[PDB]
Amino acid sequence: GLYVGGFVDVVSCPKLEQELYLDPDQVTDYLPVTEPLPITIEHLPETEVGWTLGLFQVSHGIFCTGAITSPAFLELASRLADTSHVARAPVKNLPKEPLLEILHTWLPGLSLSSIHPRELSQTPSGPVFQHVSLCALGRRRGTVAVYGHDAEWVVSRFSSVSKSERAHILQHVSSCRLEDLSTPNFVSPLE
Ligand SMILES: O=C(O)c1ccc(NC(=O)c2cccc(CC3CCCCC3)n2)c(Nc2ccccc2)c1
Repeated sequence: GLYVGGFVDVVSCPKLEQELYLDPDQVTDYLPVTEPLPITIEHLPETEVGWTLGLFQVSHGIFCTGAITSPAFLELASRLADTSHVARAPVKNLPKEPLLEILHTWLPGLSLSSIHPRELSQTPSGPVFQHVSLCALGRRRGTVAVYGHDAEWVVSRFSSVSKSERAHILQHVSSCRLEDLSTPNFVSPLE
C-alpha cells in the first residue's frame, strides 16, 4: 500500500466547456472531508486505484492525502518500474525507489472533482465532491504529487505545510485502517 499527498486543483468537469478551474475559496466551506472518496486516473470512473483519507484546507491551499490500494495497479506499476525502459526514460538514472519516482513523474497532478459553482453558492442537496484524480495533464497550480510508503514522510515533504497542519492531517490518516476499505475497480489494461 502506497500513500499519495499534495495540493489539488479544484475542477468541475463541464459538459459544454473544455475545463473549469474553481478558486479553492469556493469550496472551503465544505472542508474538511474525511470520508473515503475514490482515487481514479484522469477522472475515469473505471480506474479506481485507491481512496482519499482526508481533504484539508491549509494555509497554502487544499491538501489531499490518500492511499493507493489496488493490487492490480500496484503490481503493474511495480513491474513497470523495474523492467520498462519507457517508464524510466523521463526520470533520473538509477533511483533508489523507482516505483515512487515513476508515479511522481508520470502522475504529478491531483485534481478534486466538484459540483458546478451554481450549487456551491446555494445549499447543495448531495455530496459536493465526487472523487480525486491522479492526472498527467492539466496542472495549473504549483507543486506536484508525492508518493511514498509512509504517510508522515509524504506530508513532511511539503515545506509549505506547517507542523500544526501536518499534525492535524496525520491524526485522521492514522485513525483509518486500509484493510476495511473495499478493493478498487481498476483492471490492468493488459487483460
Ligand atoms: O488500453 C490502452 O490502450 C491504454 C493505453 C495507454 C494507457 N496509459 C497512458 O498512456 C499513460 C500516460 C501517462 C500516465 C499514465 C499512468 C502511469 C501508471 C503507472 C506507471 C506508468 C504510467 N498512463 C492506458 N492506461 C493505463 C496504463 C498503465 C497503467 C495504467 C493505466 C491504456
